[PDB]
Amino acid sequence: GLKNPPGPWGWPLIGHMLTLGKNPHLALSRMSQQYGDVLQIRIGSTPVVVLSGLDTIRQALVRQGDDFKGRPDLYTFTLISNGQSMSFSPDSGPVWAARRRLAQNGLKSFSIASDPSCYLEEHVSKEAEVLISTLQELMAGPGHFNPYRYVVVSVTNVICAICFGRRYDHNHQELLSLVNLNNNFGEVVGSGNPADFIPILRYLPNPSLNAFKDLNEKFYSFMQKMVKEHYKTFEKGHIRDITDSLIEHCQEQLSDEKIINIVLDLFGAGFDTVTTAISWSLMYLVMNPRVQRKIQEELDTVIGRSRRPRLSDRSHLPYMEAFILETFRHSSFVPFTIPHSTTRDTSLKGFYIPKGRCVFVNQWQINHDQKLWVNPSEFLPERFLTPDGAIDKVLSEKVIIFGMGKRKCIGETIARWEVFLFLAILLQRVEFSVPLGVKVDMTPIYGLTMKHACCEHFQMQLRS
Ligand code: HEM
Ligand SMILES: Cn1ncc(NC(=O)c2nc(-c3c(F)cccc3F)sc2N)c1N1CC[C@@H](N)[C@H](F)CC1
Repeated sequence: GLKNPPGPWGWPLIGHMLTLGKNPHLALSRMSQQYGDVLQIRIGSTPVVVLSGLDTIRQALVRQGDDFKGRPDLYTFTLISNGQSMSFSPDSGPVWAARRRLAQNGLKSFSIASDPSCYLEEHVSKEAEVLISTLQELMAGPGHFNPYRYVVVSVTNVICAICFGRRYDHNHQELLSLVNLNNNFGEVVGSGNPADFIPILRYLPNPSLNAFKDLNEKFYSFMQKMVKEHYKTFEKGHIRDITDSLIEHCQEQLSDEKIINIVLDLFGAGFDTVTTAISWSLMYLVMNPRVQRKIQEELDTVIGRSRRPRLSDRSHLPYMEAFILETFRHSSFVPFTIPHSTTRDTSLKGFYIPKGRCVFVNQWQINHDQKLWVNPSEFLPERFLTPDGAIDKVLSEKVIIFGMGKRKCIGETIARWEVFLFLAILLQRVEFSVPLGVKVDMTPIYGLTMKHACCEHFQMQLRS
């Protein structure tokens, strides 16, 4: 038959906003244990459908994805990339698909293809060596360092080369104001931002929204700066990065602006996400050092100690694909996808969802469903390993964090390689640790990309 999505009772004026609280991915998980995979809330006057459960989500984003491929018109998204973002604008028709395919292409052309030896491979090692040299310096003087300030540059340098052909040192000024001065949570985009549903909070004293409205103007400046320095030195046959790749196309509807700001779409996604991933990894390595050995033990068995890991080795290091798989899962640092929206009156598991309905996708619920994982709160990479030491290719596919369907991540490949290549080169020549007896807050901080309370105590050691 056909029924309306269930849900709990919400306040008439504000809705369930007082129930979501500060960690919606948790609040909405406990709901899904009561109302299931399809449930309905209201934030202010706007109703929202929260999709949970692995198979329920697969049914909507992939099989019926053409019905769920849209984005709601939220206030915060109008501020990103001049309200014309490929990823966040309400545009989802042909105009958008054209921009995605140009994005996937510019990546495959300056990320995967060979360098006249892989593009991504050459860069990651480039900044990995630098990163190591740079961390040694802090062990010399201060003795202790915060791993984030330096990982973010080293990560940013990579995505920044694939896009603008430039690299910046770890103590630059313009870049730390760009990708690090923010040193905040990233929450005004995290699904459930009250300003998107309570119109008044946009005009009231809101510094988080002022630090955010400003950080975007700064980002959109760095784009124009590079687009011009690239058009000042542009050769119609010699393409040097995704930036050049886009310019070349503006010559061949699609405003010149909706094509160029795409390189910003890759750049803002790149540095933010992969950085967090590597940061969390260090936090785990430092917290549970058995995994620090069992991941080194593999690294000294497959390849040696007089060999820098190449990108061809990710296949034959299963314990590391496990650690990656677990760090993605246990943290689930992308707990919600970017909110979706129904493109037409559709149905899911017997429920009616009308056209235009804001929908949340609770990736955090899948990665911590006790129905699937035995002990979801424990960090145990060993849960992905078959009795013969290999990766269980059906459970690794149940770790959801890049999305599904027509809107999934276009840099999943590049994120998985980059996160494995960065980790390999370090730990082979490095023993991260933290002195016993200090506070390390492993608690996550809600946001689009969840972060952690920065830690200034890490100590890198050179191996035997
Ligand atoms: C661990 C790292 C990463 C994670 C967890 C991640 C996750 C995601 C998620 C959950 C979405 C949206 C899902 C949805 O809309 O339903 C997304 C979209 C996107 N991602 Fe990533 N991503 C990562 C790295 C990257 C990288 C390295 C790039 C590019 C260099 C990238 C580029 C994009 C873009 C352009 C979109 C927009 C999707 C669209 O507009 O259709 N991501 N990513
Ligand atoms: C392409 N692109 N250009 C600009 C962005 N935005 C930011 O980096 C960003 N800064 C944020 C922030 C902050 F730094 C400090 C204080 C408060 C804040 F709110 S919140 C957010 N989203 C993006 N993406 C985001 C990452 C990825 N996961 C997406 F899926 C796709 C693209």
